[PDB]
Amino acid sequence: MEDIKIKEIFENIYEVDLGDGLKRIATKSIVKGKKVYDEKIIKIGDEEYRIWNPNKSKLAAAIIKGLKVMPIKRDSKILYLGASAGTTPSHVADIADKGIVYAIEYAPRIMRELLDACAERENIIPILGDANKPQEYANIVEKVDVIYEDVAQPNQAEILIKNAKWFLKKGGYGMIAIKARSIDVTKDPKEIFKEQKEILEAGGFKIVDEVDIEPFEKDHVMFVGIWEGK
Repeated sequence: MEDIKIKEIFENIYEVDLGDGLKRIATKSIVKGKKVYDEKIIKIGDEEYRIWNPNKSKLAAAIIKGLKVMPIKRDSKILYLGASAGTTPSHVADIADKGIVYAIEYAPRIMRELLDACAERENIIPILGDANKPQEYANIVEKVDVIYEDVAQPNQAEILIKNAKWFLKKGGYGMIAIKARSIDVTKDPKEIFKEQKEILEAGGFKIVDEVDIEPFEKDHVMFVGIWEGK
């Protein structure tokens, strides 16, 4: 065997070095004795570190590929937008163990799956809604520190902007995973990303990070920006 090392990176996120040269990350589970999506676990005493698979989570992919700005902290209140079976939301809940995660889902069947996977993670608050109509859930979602978006639609950028106006604190952050082909099927992805970056900046964001999650997802880029205002 080789020396093993688990060290904290960012805030409440862990780098796992098994000594084989492969980059690995994990989160400290808030619901011990449970596997959300059959992920690998490193149990040290009572703590359980859940291996965060980049092939199953775009956020993990972004971190593995070099994300330097990770605004989600332990006490962060985050607005999660996008279809999910519980993978990324479970890890975000582990990180923000002293915070809250509002999960917006349109389809009852998706919310059903999310509810089964994030069962005992009580800091995750499910909200059946349409991200394109943020005013409908404005009496539930309090001002947030971070908005994480993963919706493969042509209007994904305006959706982030619309939700930022409604819920994002000034100085807060917007994290958005953009699938180029979900916006345009003809243009060059490089040009599509450039135009999307401009739309976000024109919308009120100052782009502070950009990560090509290339191996794990083709023609997908994670954008991170600070919300300045209107």
